[PDB]
Amino acid sequence: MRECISIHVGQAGVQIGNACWELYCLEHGIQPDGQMPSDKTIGGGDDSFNTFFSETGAGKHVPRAVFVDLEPTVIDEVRTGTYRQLFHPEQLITGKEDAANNYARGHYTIGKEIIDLVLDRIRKLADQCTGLQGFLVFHSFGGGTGSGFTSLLMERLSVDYGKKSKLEFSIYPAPQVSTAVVEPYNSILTTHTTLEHSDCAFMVDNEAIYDICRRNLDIERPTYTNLNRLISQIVSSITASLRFDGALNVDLTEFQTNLVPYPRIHFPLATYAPVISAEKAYHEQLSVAEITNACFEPANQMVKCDPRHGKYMACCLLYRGDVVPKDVNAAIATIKTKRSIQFVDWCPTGFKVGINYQPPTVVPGGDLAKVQRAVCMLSNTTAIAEAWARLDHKFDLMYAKRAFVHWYVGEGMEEGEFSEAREDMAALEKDYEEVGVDSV
Amino acid sequence: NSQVTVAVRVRPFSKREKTEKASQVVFTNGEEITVEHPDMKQVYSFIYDVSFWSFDECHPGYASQTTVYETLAAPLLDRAFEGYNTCLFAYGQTGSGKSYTMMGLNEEPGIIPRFCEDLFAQIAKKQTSEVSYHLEMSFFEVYNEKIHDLLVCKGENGQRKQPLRAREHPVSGPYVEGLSMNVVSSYSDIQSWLELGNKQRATAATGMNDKSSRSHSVFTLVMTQTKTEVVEGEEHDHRITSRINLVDLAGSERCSTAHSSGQRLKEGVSINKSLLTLGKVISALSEQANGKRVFIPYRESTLTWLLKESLGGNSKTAMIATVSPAASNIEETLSTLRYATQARLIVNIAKVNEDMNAKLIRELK
Amino acid sequence: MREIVHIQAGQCGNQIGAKFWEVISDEHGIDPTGSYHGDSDLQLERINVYYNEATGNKYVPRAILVDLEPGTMDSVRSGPFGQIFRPDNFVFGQSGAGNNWAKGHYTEGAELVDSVLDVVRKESESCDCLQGFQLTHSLGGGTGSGMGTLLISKIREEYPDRIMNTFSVMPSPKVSDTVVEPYNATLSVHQLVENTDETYCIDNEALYDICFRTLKLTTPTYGDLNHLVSATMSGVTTCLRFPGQLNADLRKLAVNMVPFPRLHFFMPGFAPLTSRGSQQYRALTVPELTQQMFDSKNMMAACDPRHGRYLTVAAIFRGRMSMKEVDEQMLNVQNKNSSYFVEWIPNNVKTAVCDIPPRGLKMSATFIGNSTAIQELFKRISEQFTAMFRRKAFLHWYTGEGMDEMEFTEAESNMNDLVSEYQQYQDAT
Ligand SMILES: CC(=O)O[C@H]1C(=O)[C@@]2(C)[C@H]([C@H](OC(=O)c3ccccc3)[C@]3(O)C[C@H](OC(=O)[C@H](O)[C@@H](NC(=O)c4ccccc4)c4ccccc4)C(C)=C1C3(C)C)[C@]1(OC(C)=O)CO[C@@H]1C[C@@H]2O
Ligand SMILES: Nc1nc2c(ncn2[C@@H]2O[C@H](COP(=O)(O)OP(=O)(O)OP(=O)(O)O)[C@@H](O)[C@H]2O)c(=O)[nH]1
Ligand SMILES: Nc1ncnc2c1ncn2[C@@H]1O[C@H](COP(=O)(O)OP(=O)(O)NP(=O)(O)O)[C@@H](O)[C@H]1O
Ligand SMILES: Nc1nc2c(ncn2[C@@H]2O[C@H](COP(=O)(O)OP(=O)(O)O)[C@@H](O)[C@H]2O)c(=O)[nH]1
Ligand SMILES: [Mg+2]
Repeated sequence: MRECISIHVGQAGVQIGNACWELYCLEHGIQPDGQMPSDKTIGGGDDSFNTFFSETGAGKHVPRAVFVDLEPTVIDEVRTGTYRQLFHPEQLITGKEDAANNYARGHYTIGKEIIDLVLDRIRKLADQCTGLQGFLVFHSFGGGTGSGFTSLLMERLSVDYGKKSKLEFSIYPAPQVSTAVVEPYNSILTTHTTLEHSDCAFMVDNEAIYDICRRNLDIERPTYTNLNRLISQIVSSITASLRFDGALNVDLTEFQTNLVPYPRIHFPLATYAPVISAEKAYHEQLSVAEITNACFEPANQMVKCDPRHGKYMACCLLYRGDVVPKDVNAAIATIKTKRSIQFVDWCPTGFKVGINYQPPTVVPGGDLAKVQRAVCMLSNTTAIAEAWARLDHKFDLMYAKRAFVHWYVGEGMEEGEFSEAREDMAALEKDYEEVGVDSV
Repeated sequence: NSQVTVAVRVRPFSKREKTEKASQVVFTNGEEITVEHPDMKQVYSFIYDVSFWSFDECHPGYASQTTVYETLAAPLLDRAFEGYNTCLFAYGQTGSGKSYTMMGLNEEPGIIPRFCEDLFAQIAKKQTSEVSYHLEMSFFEVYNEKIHDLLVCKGENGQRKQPLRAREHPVSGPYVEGLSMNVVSSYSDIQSWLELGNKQRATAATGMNDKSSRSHSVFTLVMTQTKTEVVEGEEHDHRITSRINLVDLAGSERCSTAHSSGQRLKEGVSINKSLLTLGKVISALSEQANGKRVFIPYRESTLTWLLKESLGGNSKTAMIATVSPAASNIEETLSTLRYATQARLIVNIAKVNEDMNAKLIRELK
Repeated sequence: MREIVHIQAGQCGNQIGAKFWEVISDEHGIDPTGSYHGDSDLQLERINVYYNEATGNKYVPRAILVDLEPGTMDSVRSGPFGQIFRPDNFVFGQSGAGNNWAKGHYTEGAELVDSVLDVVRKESESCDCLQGFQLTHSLGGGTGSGMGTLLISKIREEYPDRIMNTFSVMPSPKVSDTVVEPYNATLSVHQLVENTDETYCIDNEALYDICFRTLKLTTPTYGDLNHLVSATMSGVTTCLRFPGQLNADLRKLAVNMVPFPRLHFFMPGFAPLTSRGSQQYRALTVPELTQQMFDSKNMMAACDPRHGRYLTVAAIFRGRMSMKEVDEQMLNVQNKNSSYFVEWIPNNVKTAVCDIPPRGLKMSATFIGNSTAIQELFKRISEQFTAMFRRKAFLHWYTGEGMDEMEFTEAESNMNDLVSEYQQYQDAT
């Protein structure tokens, strides 16, 4: 059976893990105590689909996930919370301090003494798999553990495993909003190191979801328990092809090909069109044509980046529910007739389609509505350079005076590792420039 | 009024590298220096105020030891005898040739011996019945932001690294409390003291070498000129002093590739920090010389605080960064180059010089 | 796994500490018998930070009181919460400092600190993982400044990786309490600058105005003023004890607040404070906290940020809150008041939001600021200093105890250098 490993790192990933497994457990029919009475009443089945949940003899289904951190104060909401009887007690959480918004502290200093234990429990879950498809890493630029440890771990996995797809779901640092004065340093050092190892790193910006939650869902005072259910839907729309039956099923290796032309431009953006409240769930048709055009609407992009300042190199669409292909080809034709959507000349196709039959569910206590169709658009745009440059300029301003550097050197880091990283960040911005230029 | 003279020296291959046919990655175009990766992906360009291309004995402008001395160090003696303080910093990773340049062999001397002997010669020439000169010397080290002396005998103990303190005399600026100072009359005495001290300088067999320096060494010469002038009486006591400082810095070294725990890690951290503060002070000094209003953070590190009176003011600073041309040392090379740079790194990409023979484009034109 | 050693030096620390343990015990539900009478289970999950355990499920604080005048230490034992402290940690001597920095640093402190450090090593090695230290003392006197900074220098060499968070009552501009505050303070700053990571400057004049202008108190005593400092000391170390959405330890503040090593002096604050009557008129929302926090009158430092620029600030929130409402508001403060912020730091603010509010409140907030307005303290002391040292006004009570004219000048220059180190960023750029 086809399987995927879900690695969760730092506070930003763990709190998304709780939101993803709240959703996976609901769709298949699992209670928080690991049980699935459906097979007790039916007489067995693969409904507890083995891609994400492994099975024991007592009927308990354990998730294929690992929940790393350096703070105890985050995991201990899990070991004491609703889902304590689901996860293996091996959660790999360090009885020491955090990284204190420091790459050098998460990469080397207090990233070692832990990494070997993390890399074994990953090995144990992989030896239990009869054909592994890839990894799914959840972290956030801005911290030490989501920057450092994720750059330490992805290096070791490129050695031992090598050929398996290693995907990232990352919280891009926003331009105006931010919870740390040293997000840029921890972000530009990360891309220097992951860019050679990861294969496709989907990016989201917390600021865009804050706006998406205001315009559409009408939530003026959101929390992180509202952003992350909406992120949990992106991951499910990706991993649905491995779990449920469908007409066109897009595995992991197919995202890695259609969306990544050259090895260094694997930074696409995600979104989800039918963000509709219960009240506005009526008064809407919610057709493929209405849902599909909205994925290109800049307001509904989950990264603050106007696509109209750039060009699309590749775009993958993942439909769900009562979706008929003829309605999709009509849509993709309607998008190529427009002129605010300018593609590259070297990708006249541009598009990919995936269709499933299992509609999305509704996590109770939430805000999203019961819609019968859904879309997840994964786009590779040249616009995202404007975000790279905005971060680099923040880096060059406060690095010239060597502000906040001694906290990095004090954990083991050379001054030239900034500059080297800076050069790496100044290249990539030329590659996104060159590839977007029209050929002769 | 001041200005930092930055010089970069690219050594030649060694016999071992010539045997292994280690490739070349550092090139020259007159004054500019470049690094072209073996992967043919990026071309980094550096400019420095002075370059010393000791790669091939045949090329015009091959930097001899005398050329290096007469270009970088000797004007410091002119300013010293003029009555102004001087500092020469030496930086370079092990295997670059940081000692060959400074101290040198028995046959091909370096900056230290040429400097000291020329000093003695100029003194012997200027010595008369009216003017006299007096030379004192000291030799201390810095280790984990603590001071130690290099010219005492280790007592009968498991260790006698007796630390000392720094203090700010309101007039003479900062100084080191309890440091021994000795008088000198010849390079024999200077060489004897230095050869004693460099056995006590902290060194350990890291991964990169059997003997890599883990302390910042400071070698100070205080030169006092006693002259006389008519005061309607006994001409007496017109006194001038000048301080020469020769600093040997330690190498940076990252601790993420060079796995290293414990005392080695603490040493590397302190080295990295001191070098960072040194770079900040140097850039602040450059901006001050170019005329901006600048605050120089002398106090964020012991070396800067002790050398305050010999970098700022009407004082003359020089830095010599040593690099290797081989490809295996390329990370260290790029790091040292970036560190020695003061204005900006230049970057391009080019693979278009190979014009298939004899500049094909000419006949195309 | 993140434990703190509390140290209390002098008459200003030992009376704050007495209130500090009278505010944490009431949070974690501990009574003065050391026993637990709480309601939730969160109060005990991270009790290992400040308190240790004992036989009968009793909890003994990790406090180390130090002094040279027993009169203060004996006042604590007789107080309401005195009977929980470990009696072997009541370290004292005799022959008080006499408001002389020398006596508390050079003569009587040296003959006492070795007994103090034994208690520290005895507590530090009983901890699984040590975050840092927490000293509550006062400049202007002898014990807190002398014996405090002597103890800092020793712990920093012996425990160099760990944090030394300091809460310090600075001298006031108008109304002194000791005639030789400039001497006893300038020497203390010479030690704190080198040997600290984060120092919280408190000034009693600012606390009297907060008590009179906002709290509308007519007869405020020192126990009330300290009820404002005990609040900030807790808000800082909240996200170690209680869980939240975005957590922040002490180190996570220092990295985001100390851009250069020497500029670790902070202006604290606390929200929301109000009168016993005016609480029926003020809705507690996230915006109302943020305005009160950035208000010059609500800062405990006796300076005014509006004569300078914020280099970097911090807002440790406590309660159920919308993260958008926090991030929007901290953004709005910068884009409106950009002149009071630094251009070469793109965002001068961070955030931390905990989910367990205080004993009787829906939401609270702590504010920590690093501003160029803090130079007016050191420039003011540097003026009082040189006017006195130039004619040697009170100097013979120090030289007779093992000092010289040289150490006084070192204290002036490091302080006057730090002042200029702040002004460079205060100006146009
Ligand atoms: C029942 C009730 O709502 O009365 C309030 C009250 O009227 C006000 C005035 C309280 C009251 O504040 C004061 O009276 C006061 C006087 C001098 C100095 C400081 C405070 C109160 O004491 C404050 C006290 O709040 C707390 O108890 C916090 O938990 C506070 N408690 C203690 O520290 C404490 C001190 C001694 C003994 C036991 C507990 C706290 C603050 C920070 C961290 C932990 C705890 C409460 C609810 C009130 C009173 C009692 C009137 C407020 O207190 C604070 C910290 O702001 C002022 O605004 C809050 C809430 C109210 O406005
Ligand atoms: N989308 C989302 N982002 C979060 C959440 N919690 C924290 N973050 C993000 O995390 C970033 C700050 O860095 P952290 O993720 O806390 O750093 P870390 O990976 O946890 O490493 P440490 O901070 O040392 O524990 C900010 O950009 C936050 O937006 C969350 O629940 N959802
Ligand atoms: N300019 C030069 N021209 C020719 N040969 C040189 C030059 N500089 C250095 N060398 C050679 O390279 C060696 C480097 O110096 P040596 O002290 O032997 O090793 P080292 O690694 O440079 N010591 P260190 O730099 O302190 O780590 C010299 O001994 C010479 O043999
Ligand atoms: N805030 C506050 N300050 C105090 C208290 N007691 C003393 N002080 C301050 O302490 C200073 C005097 O220092 P002192 O404590 O006598 O020094 P010590 O004798 O060495 O401990 C004055 O500035 C007082 O304002 C108190 O209970 N609260
Ligand atoms: Mg954390």
